[PDB]
Amino acid sequence: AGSIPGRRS
Amino acid sequence: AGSIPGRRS
Amino acid sequence: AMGSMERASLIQKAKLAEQAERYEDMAAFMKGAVEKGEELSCEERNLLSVAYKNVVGGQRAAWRVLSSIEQKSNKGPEVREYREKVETELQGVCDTVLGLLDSHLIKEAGDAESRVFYLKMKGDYYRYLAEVATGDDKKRIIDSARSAYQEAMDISKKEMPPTNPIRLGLALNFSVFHYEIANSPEEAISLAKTTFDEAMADLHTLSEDSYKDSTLIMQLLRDNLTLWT
Amino acid sequence: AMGSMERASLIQKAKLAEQAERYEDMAAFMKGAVEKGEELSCEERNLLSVAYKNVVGGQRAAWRVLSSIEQKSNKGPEVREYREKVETELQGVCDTVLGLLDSHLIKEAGDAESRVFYLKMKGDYYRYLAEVATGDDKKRIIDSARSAYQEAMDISKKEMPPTNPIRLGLALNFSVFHYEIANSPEEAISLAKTTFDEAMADLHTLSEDSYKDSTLIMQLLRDNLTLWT
Ligand SMILES: *Cc1ccc(S(=O)(=O)N(C)C2CCOCC2)cc1
Ligand SMILES: *Cc1ccc(S(=O)(=O)N(C)C2CCOCC2)cc1
Ligand SMILES: [Cl-]
Ligand SMILES: [Cl-]
Repeated sequence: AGSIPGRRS
Repeated sequence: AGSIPGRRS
Repeated sequence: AMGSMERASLIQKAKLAEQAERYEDMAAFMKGAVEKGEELSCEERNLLSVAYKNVVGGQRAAWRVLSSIEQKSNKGPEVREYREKVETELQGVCDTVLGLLDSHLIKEAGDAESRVFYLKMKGDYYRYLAEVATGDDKKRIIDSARSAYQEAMDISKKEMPPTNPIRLGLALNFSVFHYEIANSPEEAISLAKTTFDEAMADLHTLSEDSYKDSTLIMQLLRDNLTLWT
Repeated sequence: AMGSMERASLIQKAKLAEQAERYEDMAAFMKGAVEKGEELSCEERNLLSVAYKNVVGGQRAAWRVLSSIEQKSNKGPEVREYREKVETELQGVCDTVLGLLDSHLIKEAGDAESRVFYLKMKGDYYRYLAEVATGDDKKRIIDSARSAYQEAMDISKKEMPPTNPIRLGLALNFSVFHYEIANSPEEAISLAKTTFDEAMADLHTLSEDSYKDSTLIMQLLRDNLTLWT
């Protein structure tokens, strides 16, 4: 189950 | 030009 | 530690730190920028969130490796000792972020976009605490994550279109909370399905660039639903 | 900082830190193990080298990103300030490793395998200092790398077969020194070609596992020669 990557932006 | 990776072992 | 650096310089260095993949630095620069006391713009909020997600993402990945070795072990005290050290460092980063939100990002956030953003962050960082919690306060940690996500959800449904990327990412992460932390897979599936369907029905209103932004996160909802059903 | 931890526990935690991809921790555990004062085994030497190569490898990658932005810039002082901060941290890690070799890994290393290993490390860490050096001591830094690699080379040719992986990796890295630091591309090409050919002629002596070990590094020599010719 994946959450928002949110590791670039 | 690449040196010994040497990042695992 | 960053009190003698200009706010604008801290922001600039955070962007450079991202380019250099120096996420610990990036987080320290953005902590410094928050402690200047001004509200953050949309871009600055994203820099703060990216910095800490990367830092805590590495700690979580390491904790899961060590927890797995330790479960197969129970050798010596070393695997548990090292897992504990990593856990305490992860807890410290989550406490730092929660502290920034509490002092005083949330209380000053009056627009729906900023308030939803920070409450989603609060739910996420209590969720990371819950992943490693065992003892007297674990139920309370889970409820703290739940409460933050639920307030964000109530604001987002009232104030944002169903395709807004923050609203979509909040629902994605809240559905993960339900599935992975709350032992509520049916609530997780229902939330992801309803979020996906209500966004689909609103895509016609969007420009090409916004369409790309919303459909990216919709696909993450679909990937979860595929795994969970 | 690690003086109260057992040597064996430090070694165990370094291996766990590698599995968890926590290279800063890994380096601190192996520094602690070296400071116990005993010589290191072959495996322990590799753990020390892997830890620091990863740490300094990340710093070098970040320094090159920031140096590139700064060269396109010359905006504000921030890009130079941040490049300098990263540089000082990289220099500090290289000084730490050089200090471990000087106190007292090299002087206690009497077998050819250990002595060559540590002198190659010394050449490598002076080489990383040289990559960022500009001023009064830069020529001296380059000569310090050269001197360390040359002593290692003299021992390796006298005491190790031409297929020994340490001898091969030393020659690879010394050829990179010649090409990238010393402005001697012909010396680099000649060293890589002679090393490759002399290993090829010795492969018949090897077991299947050792054959795989030597041919892996030979292919790195071939990849460089392809780029340089
Ligand atoms: C939780 C969250 C944060 C930020 C966004 S975003 O609008 O900036 N955006 C569309 C994301 C950027 C990173 O990749 C996924 C999308 C959305 C949700
Ligand atoms: C410089 C150096 C260090 C270690 C070796 S090794 O014998 O341990 N070995 C074969 C390497 C391991 C890492 O990948 C490349 C080979 C060789 C050279
Ligand atoms: Cl406000
Ligand atoms: Cl000895």
